[PDB]
Amino acid sequence: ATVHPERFEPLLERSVPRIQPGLSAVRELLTHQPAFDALERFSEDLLLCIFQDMGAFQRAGSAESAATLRERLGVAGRFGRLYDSLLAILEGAGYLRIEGDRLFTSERVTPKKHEVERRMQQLADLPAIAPYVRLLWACYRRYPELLRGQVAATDVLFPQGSMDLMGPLYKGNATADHFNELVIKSLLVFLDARVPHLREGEKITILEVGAGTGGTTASVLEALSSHARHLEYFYTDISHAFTRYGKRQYGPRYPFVTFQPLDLEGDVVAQGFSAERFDVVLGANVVHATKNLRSTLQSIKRLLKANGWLVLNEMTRVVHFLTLSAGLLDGWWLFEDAAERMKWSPLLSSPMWKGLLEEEGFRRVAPLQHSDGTSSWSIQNVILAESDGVSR
Repeated sequence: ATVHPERFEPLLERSVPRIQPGLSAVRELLTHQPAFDALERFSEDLLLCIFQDMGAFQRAGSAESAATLRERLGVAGRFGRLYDSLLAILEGAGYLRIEGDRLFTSERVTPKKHEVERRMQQLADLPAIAPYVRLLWACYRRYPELLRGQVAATDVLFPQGSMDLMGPLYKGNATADHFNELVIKSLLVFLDARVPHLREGEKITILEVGAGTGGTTASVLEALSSHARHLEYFYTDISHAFTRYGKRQYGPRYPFVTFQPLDLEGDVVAQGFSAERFDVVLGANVVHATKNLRSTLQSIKRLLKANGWLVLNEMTRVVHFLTLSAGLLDGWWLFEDAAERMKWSPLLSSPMWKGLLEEEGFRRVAPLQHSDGTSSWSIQNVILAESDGVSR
């Protein structure tokens, strides 16, 4: 075990209240819950429609073998577990009764084709959910191909290589922007606390993991750019291509950024990153894409200074929207530690992230609060955690 020296005092406890959104912001986010509830129900209905388009579950009172059907529909081997999850979504919606391998269509099963297309248009008229509706509809149109593995998921989710569908998901809609802003706020609160105590020429070093094509990184770098003189920011991704394209896009305007590949599942020092180099590690919707979460967290602890922060932006409920979309991608199914995750997912709820990060030796672990009486936002959260400086 490696124990880093403590080079500055713990600062997370007194920072959490400066980041925690107030009631008015929380209420404003919660105005979007009826739309996201309707998105969930729509996903159920859309899913029934996808099976019907493939010649399954067209009528109430019919029985199938799950195992036989999978084979008959042509589901790709790498989608076995997605397929089981899709059956349970139908079961939870009241469309299937499931008894072991036996599937029975219920009375709620009717022809969904026309209904779902009308519902799609209605839900597309709600801005907070519109880009999610758009993405599900694009997947819907090609779903039988997707599920049979006859077309790559990235060709549908990134049409003609573009960000036309994914881009609007990650930013420019209310819920994504709320959380994007909470990450930025966290970083600026950190900087405000530390900058005053820096020695001459000393810098604060932030690592972003899984920066991808940098969609959310753009606004981070702009918010940070006034601290440029005491900041180094590492833009990293498993993909060397993605880091190169990020350098092209952002390097000229933000000379404080270093662009370097990083695979946290490998040996971080072998990859050119030293122990206790980083004041902050940021992971925006990517740290869950790993085979072993505990191990990935320990590598983060190796990279972080003692009392350095991990800042996560994570989806914290296995919503049907994600299962249907993100569930088609390898990163969703990479996990080899199912008992640490929510079922049929790589995701953790806020309480699960809190307990796990504590077990791995973070302190002051703070999933931010988004509750107003009996209502609360559980679909997504920003989670802050302070490293104790111990790494296996």
